Amino acid sequence: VVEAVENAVARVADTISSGPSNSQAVPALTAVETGHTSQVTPSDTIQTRHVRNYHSRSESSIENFLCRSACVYMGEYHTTNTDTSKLFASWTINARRMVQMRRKLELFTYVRFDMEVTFVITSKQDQGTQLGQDMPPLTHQIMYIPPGGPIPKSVTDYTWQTSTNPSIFWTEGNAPPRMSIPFISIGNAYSNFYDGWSHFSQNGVYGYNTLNHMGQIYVRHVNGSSPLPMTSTVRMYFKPKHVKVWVPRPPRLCQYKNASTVNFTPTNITEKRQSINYIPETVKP
Amino acid sequence: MEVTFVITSKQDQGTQLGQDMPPLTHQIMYIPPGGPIPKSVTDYTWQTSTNPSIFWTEGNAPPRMSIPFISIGNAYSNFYDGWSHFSQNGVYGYNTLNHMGQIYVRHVNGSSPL
Amino acid sequence: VVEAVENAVARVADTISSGPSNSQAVPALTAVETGHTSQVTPSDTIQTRHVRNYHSR
Amino acid sequence: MGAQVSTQKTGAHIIHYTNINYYKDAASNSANRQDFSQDPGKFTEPVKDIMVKSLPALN
Amino acid sequence: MGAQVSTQKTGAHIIHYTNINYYKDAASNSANRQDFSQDPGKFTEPVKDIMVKSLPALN
Amino acid sequence: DRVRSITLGNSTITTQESANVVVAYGRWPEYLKDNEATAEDQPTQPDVATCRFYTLESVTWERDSPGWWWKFPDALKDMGLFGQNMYYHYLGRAGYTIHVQCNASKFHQGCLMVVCVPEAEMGCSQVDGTVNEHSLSEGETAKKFASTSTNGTNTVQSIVTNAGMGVGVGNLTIFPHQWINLRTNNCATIVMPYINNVPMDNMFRHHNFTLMIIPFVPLDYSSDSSTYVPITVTVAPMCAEYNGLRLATSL
Amino acid sequence: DRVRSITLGNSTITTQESANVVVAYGRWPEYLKDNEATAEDQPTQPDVATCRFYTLESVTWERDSPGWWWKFPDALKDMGLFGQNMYYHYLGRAGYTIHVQCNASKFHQGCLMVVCVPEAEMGCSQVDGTVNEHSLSEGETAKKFASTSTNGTNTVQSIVTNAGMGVGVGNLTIFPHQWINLRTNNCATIVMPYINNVPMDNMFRHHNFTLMIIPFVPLDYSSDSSTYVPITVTVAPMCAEYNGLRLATSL
Amino acid sequence: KLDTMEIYRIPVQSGNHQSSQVFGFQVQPGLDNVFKHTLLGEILNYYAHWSGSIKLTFVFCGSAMATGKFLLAYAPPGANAPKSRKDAMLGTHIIWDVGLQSSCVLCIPWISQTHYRLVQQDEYTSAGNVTCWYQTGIVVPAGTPTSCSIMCFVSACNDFSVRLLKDTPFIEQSALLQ
Amino acid sequence: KLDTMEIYRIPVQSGNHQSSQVFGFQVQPGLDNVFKHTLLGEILNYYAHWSGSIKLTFVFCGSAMATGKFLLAYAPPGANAPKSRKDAMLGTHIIWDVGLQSSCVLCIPWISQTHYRLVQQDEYTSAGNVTCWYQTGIVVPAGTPTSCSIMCFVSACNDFSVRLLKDTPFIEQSALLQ
Ligand SMILES: CCCCCCCCCCCCC/C=C/[C@H](O)[C@H](N)CO
Ligand SMILES: CCCCCCCCCCCCC/C=C/[C@H](O)[C@H](N)CO
Repeated sequence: VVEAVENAVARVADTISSGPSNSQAVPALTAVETGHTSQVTPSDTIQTRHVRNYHSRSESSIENFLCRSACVYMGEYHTTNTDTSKLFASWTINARRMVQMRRKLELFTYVRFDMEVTFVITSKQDQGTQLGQDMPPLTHQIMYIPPGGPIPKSVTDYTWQTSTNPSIFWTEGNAPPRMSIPFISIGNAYSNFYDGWSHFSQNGVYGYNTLNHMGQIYVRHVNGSSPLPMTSTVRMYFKPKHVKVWVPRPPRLCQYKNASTVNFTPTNITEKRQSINYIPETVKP
Repeated sequence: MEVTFVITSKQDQGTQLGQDMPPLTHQIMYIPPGGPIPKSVTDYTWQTSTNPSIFWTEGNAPPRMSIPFISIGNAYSNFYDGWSHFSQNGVYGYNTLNHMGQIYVRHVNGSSPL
Repeated sequence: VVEAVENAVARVADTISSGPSNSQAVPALTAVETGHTSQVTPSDTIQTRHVRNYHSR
Repeated sequence: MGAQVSTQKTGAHIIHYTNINYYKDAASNSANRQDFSQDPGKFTEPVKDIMVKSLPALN
Repeated sequence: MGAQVSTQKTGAHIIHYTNINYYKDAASNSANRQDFSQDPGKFTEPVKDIMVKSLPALN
Repeated sequence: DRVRSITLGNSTITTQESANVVVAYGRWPEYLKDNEATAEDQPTQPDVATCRFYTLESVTWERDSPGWWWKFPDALKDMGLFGQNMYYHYLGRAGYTIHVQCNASKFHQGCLMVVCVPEAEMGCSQVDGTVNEHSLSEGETAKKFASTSTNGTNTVQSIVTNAGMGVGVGNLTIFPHQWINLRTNNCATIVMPYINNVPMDNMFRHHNFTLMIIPFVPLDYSSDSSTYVPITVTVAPMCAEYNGLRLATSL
Repeated sequence: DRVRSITLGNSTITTQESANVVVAYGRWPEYLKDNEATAEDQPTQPDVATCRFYTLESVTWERDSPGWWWKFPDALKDMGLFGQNMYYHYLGRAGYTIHVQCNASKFHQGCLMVVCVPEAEMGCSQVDGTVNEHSLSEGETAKKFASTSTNGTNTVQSIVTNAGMGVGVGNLTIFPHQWINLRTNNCATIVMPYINNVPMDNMFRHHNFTLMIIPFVPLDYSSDSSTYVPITVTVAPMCAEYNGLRLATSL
Repeated sequence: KLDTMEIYRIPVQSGNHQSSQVFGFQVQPGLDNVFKHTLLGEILNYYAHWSGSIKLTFVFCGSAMATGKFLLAYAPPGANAPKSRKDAMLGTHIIWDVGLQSSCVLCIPWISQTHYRLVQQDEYTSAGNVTCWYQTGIVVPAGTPTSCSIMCFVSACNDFSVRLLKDTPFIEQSALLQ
Repeated sequence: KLDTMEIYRIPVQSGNHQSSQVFGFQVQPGLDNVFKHTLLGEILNYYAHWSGSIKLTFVFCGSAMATGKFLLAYAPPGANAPKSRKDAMLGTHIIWDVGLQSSCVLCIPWISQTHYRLVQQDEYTSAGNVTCWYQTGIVVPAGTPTSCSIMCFVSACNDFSVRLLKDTPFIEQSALLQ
């Protein structure tokens, strides 16, 4: 069985031919105080020829604008160390630490989608005076812990049994791992801004950190090895799909300060020029 | 276009040889004009949030991807008998019209005692 | 669902048989000054046999 | 076999593709890149009384 | 499943192949190697008044 | 069969010894249509004030002449209302009818090639150097090829065998062209449509095509025949259009 | 009822306080037709490159201002392609839309008359003398009336009560005209067809009509209202035609 | 004025000021300082190519007793910017009459030899300039302020589109946790 | 003459020169110096095999008062090239009469034992030779030049094809950035 699905492309409006005019219709006179943006075209104000316009607004839809992988976390962890906590990496999930993806998402008040998550993992031989060995290929374990789950204490903790938590095992030299995640929030959409408190007496935690609560990620080596020290770096990439967004907002002007707040330093509106009339000369011998 | 890359490596000449390195990984990033430019191999710009990139490991088949016709004109121009400035001076000929970005390539391991 | 697409191969022209001639038609006389390239074949200038040509461009 | 055949993106002045779903969850499906709708009047014309644009705005 | 079956290149003196498109963009499709058209008169005969070739060119 | 008349605007050309007419690629000039336009303002079409024959300056064909070239446009930027419309607008579009004239007696001999070359990008006579605008064009005055290799700063490498472009001159027949054989005819006529990769363009910045006139067989005569034999060019624009009216530019 | 928009070429005028529009004698501009033509060559019609609004220089309406006038054409001979077409042709024809602007607050008072006068032949301030061309027109700059009798050689007798023509100024209402009453409106608009005794004429030799602006009630205001009140003119040609292309003339 | 509201206000006043230009700027919606941080410029800076017509709206915020007329002109590229009302008069323009309707719209139409211009504009993809002049002048009665201000809004028309996504140069960081 | 226009001109003259041969060359459209840089040879040098008939056009560029007749002959391979008009008379030939029509076309027809010949021709895939002789001679009146020139054009017929793509030996470099 085959089923045909028809795709409708949406191109932009043509311009219609227009001649001289002398009447009482005044398309150019408006009143911004109403809150209304004028819908005038060149054909209302000048004389125009007929043009058949074939351009399409395909690459400025929300799905094409947002469906691209972006880094959201980087971390390191060693094969051997004397700290017992530098042998695995762990973090709390969000998209607030790398500014590009954050600012892109923050043009909208509310968002809802599924995700495709990719990991990129690299390793390196630590600097030392004595180098040279023969190690087998290294293997890595990634475990996701929803809130309330038991937390690992070390790299040999029983919690790495992963009986109910989803995990990925991976070997160096293969293609980067990947998996997809559905829309998981107790609300009807994710919230990027929250002007409220965590406690009913209007105090406690302010803003974003009240609502997110989406678990943690832990990553370790599996070999339990390395006569000579080595270091690994893990990076996480997010790509949203099946997207919907609501309530557009003006884009961020000031530079970000931290991941918990919207705090900022006052910044100028733009950069200056010599004069309100200044425009540079470019047609000179 | 269909674009393919071929990448090879070699151990530099020296008096002290011999080590045990894991397989090397490579990153290729394309930057359209106006994008931020990397300054070093640890620059933040390698985040590649919006630029397309390829990651690859030695020993596998050569990477490949296809690219559509991308020019602000109706066709690419191989010869241009004109100028860049309206006063008939400036840059002459081909380099006025091309403007199709740059390519950057680095190692990912950040490694190599030798 | 299957859909058949037919490919047309384009082979080169045959040569036609031609015998003796004594007339006023002059295929061999031209004038390059016009900017025109002459479309003459061997069959206009010599005697030829019939050939079925199967070569393709 | 539950195949879908739809048209490819091309230009203006043999063009369709086929797709099969393999996984049991729809959150595993590929992105929805070929839907192009708009409703700009939601943000540009959010007024109660309609404004004709050939007539004066007030009076 | 949106398959296409077309004839293979052979000689003169079981011969067709099938193809499926997998990607959403037509810039991902394979090359178009089996189209053989010509219009040489554009370069060899670019004149306003037709020249018969059995008649003298001038006069 | 050999007589011809061409009328454009208030100008008319007759000839009694022509060969034929060359329509560049079988395409006649025409106006830009709606499903191929990008610029939105209504264009102006003067239509008899611009589409008419203008005659440039003549050159003297001597026994040792390598050849001549002109650049179009910018050879017509001081020709009446066509030039005035060029000065005041940002975008222009036009095709052309070119007519080359050279007469001589039945006792002279010689052969000229007349060729139109779109996008004739030229090279400098210093390999790690670039050309000046003056070296490419002197308006209604022709530039002159050389018979040997050239030197000098900012000037075009103009030895006639390489045609200033690094090719073999005997291959220039791939372009629209005619020949003037002194025993056969006395004029050449080429009709050229608008040829670019965009529907309109700025007429000062971009040379659309180059006209080249190259003698392959040198002029030769005997005892007391006439020595002075001139060559004359005459060009008429066709289907001329302009967009983007503002104040007049200045070079 | 008071709002108006006028579009011509790539130019558009809006206004919120207009009165009405005056069509000079109920006749709108139009092209010359075949049963009324005498010149035989095909004419050019640029049609958006010439038919658009050009704005002249402003004047300052002071408490003691007698008035101003301009001559048309020759006030538009340096305005883009309209002027360039005027330079290259022998015969031209066009109508016009004129728009005069002057705004002030509800605490000012004054009254201007705006009138178009065909064939406004003027007299010299020396009875047995004649005028110079400079005394009749300074291009895009306005000439100025006087409040008393004038002297000087070759200059126009310009006392405002006789309007330079030997009539009573209060009768100028026989011509196409409007009023700008500062309490009522802020702009005047006159549409003028081609008016001559021959179908076409030379645009340098003959002034077709004069625009006059005369305050009847002087500008007056009180304690700390604005003192600077300018007046601005804007004119657009309509149905423009040219015949007789030759080399460009020079004044 | 880069950190005050006065950055948004264009000043005008009564008296004879016909020779003084009101304002002028280049048409570079994604590169010039005047336009790059507005909503339209912010959207454009995520892309490499743009095409279409642009709308500029002008609103007069003087007292109800002030009158005047202004000339708003746009010049396509190829020449230097006009230095007088007479030169700017030759381009695409509109004469705005201040009245009970307080807002006038100047539309910049797409006049270009290519289908698209670069968001990072150069000499080759230039688009021209806009300028403003006094057509008559500002007249007021006694007891009213003599100086006033005008404001300007920008938006895109219904033939407008962009392409070739890229990262923006307006946001950055030195390390994680930002 | 390798850097002058005289390389294209074949010389002829009046008087008794019947014993002198006008020109002769091998038919090797992709290998011989005479043919390898013409348009046809340039196209062939991207390929390894060719097949089809060839057209040679000859134009006479003397004064309108010169008359004469020439013999144009083509000899298939297997023997040495003719050394006299009588021997060349036995091959495939045409007798050209100079008149108001100034151009004559000699067609070389595909006579070969194989379907294709090598672009890099050897003894096995040879194709023969072309030669030219005076059939009568050039006669002129007083007051006219006595020496004249002939030119020659080459092109391919409508039965022509090539195959087996390869790289060309006419372009090269020593390092990048060239
Ligand atoms: C075994 C490997 C499993 C990998 C686990 C990755 C799960 C990531 C948590 C799922 C929720 C991420 C969806 C997006 C979160 C925020 O709502 C958005 N960044 C915007 O608010
Ligand atoms: C992540 C890897 C991406 C690889 C990026 C490769 C993109 C290459 C630029 C696309 C444009 C190339 C198309 C051809 C360019 C010129 O027009 C032609 N060589 C002829 O002019």
